[PDB]
Amino acid sequence: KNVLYRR
Amino acid sequence: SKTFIQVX
Repeated sequence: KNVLYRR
Repeated sequence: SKTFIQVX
């Protein structure tokens, strides 16, 4: 939810 | 609190 990933 | 985890 608040954990967003960046490739 | 948003965390932006970098994957590769």
